[PDB]
Amino acid sequence: TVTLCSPTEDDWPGMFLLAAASFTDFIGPESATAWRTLVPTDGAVVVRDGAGPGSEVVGMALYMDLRLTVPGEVVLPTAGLSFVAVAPTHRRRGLLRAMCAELHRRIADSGYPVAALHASEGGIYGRFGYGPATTLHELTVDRRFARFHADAPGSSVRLVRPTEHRGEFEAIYERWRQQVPGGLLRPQVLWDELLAECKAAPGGDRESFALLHPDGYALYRVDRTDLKLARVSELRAVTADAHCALWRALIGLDSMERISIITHPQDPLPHLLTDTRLARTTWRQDGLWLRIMNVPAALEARGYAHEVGEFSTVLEVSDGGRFALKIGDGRARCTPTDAAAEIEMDRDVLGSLYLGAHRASTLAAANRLRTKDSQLLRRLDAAFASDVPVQTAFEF
Amino acid sequence: TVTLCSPTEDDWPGMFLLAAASFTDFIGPESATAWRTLVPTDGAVVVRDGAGPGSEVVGMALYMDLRLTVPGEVVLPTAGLSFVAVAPTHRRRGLLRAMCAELHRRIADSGYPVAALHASEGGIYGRFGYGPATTLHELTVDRRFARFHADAPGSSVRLVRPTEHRGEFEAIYERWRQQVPGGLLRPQVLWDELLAECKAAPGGDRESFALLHPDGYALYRVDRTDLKLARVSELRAVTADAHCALWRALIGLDSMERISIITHPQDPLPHLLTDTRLARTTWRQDGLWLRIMNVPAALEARGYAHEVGEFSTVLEVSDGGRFALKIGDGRARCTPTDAAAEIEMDRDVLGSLYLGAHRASTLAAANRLRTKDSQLLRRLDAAFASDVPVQTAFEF
Repeated sequence: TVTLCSPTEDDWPGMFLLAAASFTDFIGPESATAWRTLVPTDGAVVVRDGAGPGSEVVGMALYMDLRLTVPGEVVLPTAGLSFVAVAPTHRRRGLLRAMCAELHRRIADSGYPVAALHASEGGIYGRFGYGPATTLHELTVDRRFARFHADAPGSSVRLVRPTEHRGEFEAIYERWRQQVPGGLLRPQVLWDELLAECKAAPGGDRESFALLHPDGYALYRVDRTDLKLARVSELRAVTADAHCALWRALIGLDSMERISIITHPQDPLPHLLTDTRLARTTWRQDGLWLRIMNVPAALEARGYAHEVGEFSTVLEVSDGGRFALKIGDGRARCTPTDAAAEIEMDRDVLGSLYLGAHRASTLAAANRLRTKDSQLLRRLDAAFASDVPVQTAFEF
Repeated sequence: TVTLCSPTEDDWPGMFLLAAASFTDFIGPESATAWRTLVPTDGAVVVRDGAGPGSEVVGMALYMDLRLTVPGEVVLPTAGLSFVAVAPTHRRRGLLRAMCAELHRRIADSGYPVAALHASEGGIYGRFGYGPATTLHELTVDRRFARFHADAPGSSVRLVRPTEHRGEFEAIYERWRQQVPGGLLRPQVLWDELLAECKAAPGGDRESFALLHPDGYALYRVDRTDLKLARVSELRAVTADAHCALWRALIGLDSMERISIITHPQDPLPHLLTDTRLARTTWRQDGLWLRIMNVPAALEARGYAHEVGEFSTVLEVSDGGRFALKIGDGRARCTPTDAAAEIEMDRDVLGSLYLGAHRASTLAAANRLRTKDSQLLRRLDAAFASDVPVQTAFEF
């Protein structure tokens, strides 16, 4: 019958086929071979139908070696799940469950404190311990009315061809990803992939341009259907000045009516303008999802807010251990215990708290996180918050 | 030419006329006479074109006596601006400016620490010192897919005719408004107006129904265009249990495809469901705007987060005074000083911070508030935050 194992190079065509059929956006077998370099030996699982040769791939899943920045500018080795897929012929046969269990086992044994993914659908991954941990926020600016506020900072920005300033983009992004929770190291192979997208595609996307600043850049292109809409695919700013200067340039695209960007909830853009409504939220969705693999390792690794007095509690993760958790001076100490729990939550809830994108008090109101103490709740809220708001580095 | 003065009863027809022409959703002379009882003697200003009787009103503005809840469950007398209108024939002649100046003078002399409004546009009121202080967040739930999470609490709620349960609605709302920043006291005259809207309007809105719980209620009606959409005009919940029970009932409206509600950003609804995407944000906008009239009175009045250690700074408001600000133990002391400023911001920025809806660090990134100290920023951030997320009580 069905069997779970690590793919051979023989299994690839089957996997590419399943991938082509599962993901519209499938980047070709070629492009899939850049991401492959991020897959460790043993980072992939397939389900074959039958035993023997000529068995076909009906399930696949893999993880990539990533580096995720978490609050306090700490970088965690992170296992990024990707290309997860079950054949349309084998739904509801337990394949996803078996493949995820096997991959989590490998991820845990390998020593990753956290796993992560982007969710094709919202009701799938909670059951596997993943919680949404960043929030994608689309802003659409009607630039026809947009005027900058007297207080806004600001000729330092240049309009450039992306493919001619790779080094400058890499250096800026690299600084960006080390300072911001949600940041991911972007390897050379992914910079190759990204820069190849910049050329105009006949029957596809119009060519991309870049706005470059010593401390930030934006990549944008005119929408293919709506020609009065500019789409900002990526904007990395490491200083507030760079962020403002880049927006002055984008609002300077007089040929356009609207500029849109997928950004984060605390993007200060609306406050740069004299009319904050002009920056409309047109779309909101979960971004990066997190599964805490090792609770103590993860809790001790991140920084915590200093604006909270030292406190101690006992945290129980459903089927993930019980811990004495002490937080003070922006650090956590997290040790085994069997003392009565003061806070309980499923594993996924913890990943949702972990980068500061969700407040413990909000999850508590949903009974997703249970405690006796309201004071304890406010303290967790305050401790887990992030100085630097969490952003999403790139889908994978 | 033009003159600014307090209206007589002679001026009402002119004002009604100007009102009908300025506000589509105008409270007929009938309803306008309910809100009128909330207007204090001398709370109204008109601009007449010409002198002596026989002059038509070309400008009007007024304020109402309101009670606003701010963090720490503190209730402030608040002056609520409304029916502000300039005749389409007299735009750009300085009328709004003159009317706001005169009203602000009256509001200050009368002893209001704060003024508030709902803004018909986003680029008008900042210049007068108002900052957006709450955020309206529309959620549209596709209830065909909505399943409650195993953890969600939950019988208890009843489907009732609104008009037969006024006493119960009043008591619940009254409890609600005293506990939540943004809460407003709703006077009898406004309950009269509200319950009169519940009846089906011929050629207008459909009949309203209510879901009632001991500790919360929801008012909803089928949308008049889209008959698979239920619109929740108001949902007041005092306990998390009530909030979840009401949503189980709403998700129970099987003849509906979608339920929508205007709510706040920290609404825990998305976390009650197994798929959080199902609660889609379909719209976001500034709600209540605040003008701090008296900086020291306002800063000392509200409670601050207990999680921040005591600290002291010097706050300068552009044309609003400089103050030594000391915050500790959830309390602020705020006294005159000429010591060098550590923080500066326009008056409107302070209004946006006041209820916890906007983070100081976000306004600083936009340069709307200047300091030279990042630690000071984190502390302001943490101190001004609210334990109970800020919500919007009713438009006025």
